Amino acid sequence: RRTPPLGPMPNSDIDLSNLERLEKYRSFDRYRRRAEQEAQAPHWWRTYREYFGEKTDPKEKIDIGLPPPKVSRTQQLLERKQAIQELRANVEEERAARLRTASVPLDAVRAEWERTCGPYHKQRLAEYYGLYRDLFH
Amino acid sequence: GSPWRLLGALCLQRPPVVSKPLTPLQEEMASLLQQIEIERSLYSDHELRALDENQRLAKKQDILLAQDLEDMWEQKFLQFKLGARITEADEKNDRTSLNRKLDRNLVLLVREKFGDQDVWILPQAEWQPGETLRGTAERTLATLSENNMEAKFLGNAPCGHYTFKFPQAMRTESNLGAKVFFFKALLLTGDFSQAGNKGHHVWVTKDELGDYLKPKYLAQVRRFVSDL
Amino acid sequence: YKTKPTHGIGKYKHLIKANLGTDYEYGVLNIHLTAYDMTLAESYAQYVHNLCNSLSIKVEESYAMPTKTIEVLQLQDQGSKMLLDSVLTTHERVVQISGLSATFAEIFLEIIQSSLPEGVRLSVKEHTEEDFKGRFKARPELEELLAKLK
Amino acid sequence: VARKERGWRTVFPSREFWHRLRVIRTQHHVEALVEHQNGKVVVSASTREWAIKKHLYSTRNVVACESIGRVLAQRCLEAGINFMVYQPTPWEAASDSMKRLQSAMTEGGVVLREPQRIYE
Amino acid sequence: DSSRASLTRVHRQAYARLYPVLLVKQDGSTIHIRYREPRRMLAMPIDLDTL
Amino acid sequence: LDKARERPQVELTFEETERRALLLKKWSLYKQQERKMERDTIRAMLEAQQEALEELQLESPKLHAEAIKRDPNLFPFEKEGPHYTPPIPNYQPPEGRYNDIT
RNA sequence: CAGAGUGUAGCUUAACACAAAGCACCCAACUUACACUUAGGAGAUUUCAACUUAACUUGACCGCUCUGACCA
Repeated sequence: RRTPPLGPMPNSDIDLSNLERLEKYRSFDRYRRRAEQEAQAPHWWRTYREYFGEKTDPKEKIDIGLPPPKVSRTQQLLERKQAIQELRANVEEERAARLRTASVPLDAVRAEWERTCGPYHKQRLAEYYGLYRDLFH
Repeated sequence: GSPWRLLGALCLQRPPVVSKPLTPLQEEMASLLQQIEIERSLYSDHELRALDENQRLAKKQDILLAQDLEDMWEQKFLQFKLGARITEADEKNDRTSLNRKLDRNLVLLVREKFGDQDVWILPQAEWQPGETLRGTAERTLATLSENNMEAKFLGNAPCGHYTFKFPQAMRTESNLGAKVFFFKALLLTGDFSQAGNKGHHVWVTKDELGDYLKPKYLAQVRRFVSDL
Repeated sequence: YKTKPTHGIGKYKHLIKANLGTDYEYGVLNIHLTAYDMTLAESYAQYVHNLCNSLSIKVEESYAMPTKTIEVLQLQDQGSKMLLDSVLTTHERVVQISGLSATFAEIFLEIIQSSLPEGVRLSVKEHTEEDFKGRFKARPELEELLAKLK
Repeated sequence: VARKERGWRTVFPSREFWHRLRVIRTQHHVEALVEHQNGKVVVSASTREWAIKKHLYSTRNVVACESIGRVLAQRCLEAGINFMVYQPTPWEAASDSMKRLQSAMTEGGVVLREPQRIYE
Repeated sequence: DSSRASLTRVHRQAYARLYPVLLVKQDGSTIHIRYREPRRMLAMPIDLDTL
Repeated sequence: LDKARERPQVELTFEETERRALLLKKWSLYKQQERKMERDTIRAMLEAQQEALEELQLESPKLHAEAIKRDPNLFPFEKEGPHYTPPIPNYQPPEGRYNDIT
């Protein structure tokens, strides 16, 4: 007795008539990447994340935060690209990079992060610590 | 059968006999490669002989010295004369003789009188039933006037096409237009005779091919002609 | 489990493999490169291999044959005796390919002959009558062949 | 005293940890993540970020890896996490960029060995 | 392009130094090769049998 | 195996190493451009041949079939690399002979 | 020359923004060679404006493909 599958087979899409023509992984890293990308996808069979992964309510996480500020992406990108252009033109920076002895200002990068990407990392860290779950229900 | 006439053409090609002039950056590449060879290689017998002779002379029976042999070989080099890469055909821009532009590939072109106007095109021949396009190409090579050539033929599929229509003069229901198919070949040896040189054929490179070719014909030909 | 709809999800050998010349493509071809400069010969051989990989044409294998040493002997000045002058070594690099289209064969031959360096001689031919296929079989391949035979 | 997800001995990598450090070295960019075993990601340090792009010559070299390691070590020190695990393949472990990242973590004070669970 | 791989080096761990020399064929054409001795110009002789 | 044939190693200067690095990093771009040129020219030739073949198929199925049929004249072919100088039409080298040592 | 169609370096139903991303691709190291790996490099939103984020919505401009015009 055989019962038809409830969903597409994991290797149903790949043809086998020209498997010799099909390019192989030829490396472990590519297979690992494809494997993790596949594992990060939903499946119709029982899986580890079904039993051990946390379950979230289907409704989107409600936001109470300040509305996001607007910014000109084109101007921002132009200034960033000219800054990196001059940075790469600087030969001393290039020589330090090739000698693997260059150093970055930790205080400066942290101060800039606190204005650029700080809020999102802090929100993610608070969510990991579970504050948004206990308080605000 | 069909209102479109069928002609098979041949594109006679001669590759360079000598390597192209080296870019200065490639000369630097060669210099660095030889420098690495010298830095990473072991001592040759010539250098061992030179070192032994120098040490023995410093401390103090070899009649011939390593430096003397090097100088004699240099004298033999200056005595010997090499092939002149620059030729009289290069000096005169002789686009008909084979000894022009040894560094770059050359393509043959012939003159035909169509529509009361000479047009620079490749050799062509009408297609006949029961004979392949390569057979028609061989027949065109034979039809070429006073040429003794041997050409290497690669494959059978066409290398390109060019379609044209009659300028409302000979455009008829039976003969609407025509299409020509191009085939590549490699010239091993051969030459034309001295009877007809200027009015029969020319040999030119890809860069100046457009000077003789029509814009449309050149646009079609450049898809398969190269400059390597 | 066989009864359950997820039967066969664990199968993997159907994704793994368990010569005749067509009338449109050539079965097996061999390109032999002869040179007195082994470095240039091997460099052009590896260039051909890289181009074949880029063009997605199967390469059976790439190897080399033992070098044949041909000495140069010169006649002395004002004499009649033959004396050794220099020694030349002929290195041969062979690349065996399979599955080349006739339409693409002309393109491949043109590009390789246009990229052929100085002092190297190419010879592209069939090399199929001498394919004895007398190779030392590995343990799993020989065991699979024995299982098929028995 | 938290129980670790022991097992998975037939697959790589093992999941017996509380925090894992993952390194993704792409063609143009390099990312480092510190994430929990249940799936949640704690902290990140990616070369796409402008505060390090503006001072980084190239995002795909040993200097980039060193900068990412130092920045992530500082972020983890500020976040309070001190102990993690590192599960590299042998070739990427022998890779020079990753060992300099390990040196950066050590000098920043992050320890890549977790304390053993107290069963009794 | 004939110069695709004409500029290469020796990929060997142990070998003796070579020199840029010219080999002249039967018809006089010269090709650059490397030889143990600093014989810049060398020419192959013609064969007695091929007569 | 003798170490007498070994040579002393001349130390490289900092400017020399910098020049080596810069030349290598521009060689990378130069070879990338050369490979790009080869890729686009072979793609153009392939597309031109495909268009010519499809035009031939439209013109006549029989000529198309006999053109796509393989050729038995090909693949004895041999090609010799170019020389640095053109051959000398007037040249008589002395006599000689060859030997094989295995 | 006219009528329709199209637009991110090669590809992508990549781009919510925090950000122009992933892969292939190019060079050096190992290898006869290939491949893996390590260490390096090149890259893109065609250009102008619209209350403004706007590669993303609308125009003009620009660049390509298809069909008619021209046609040895």
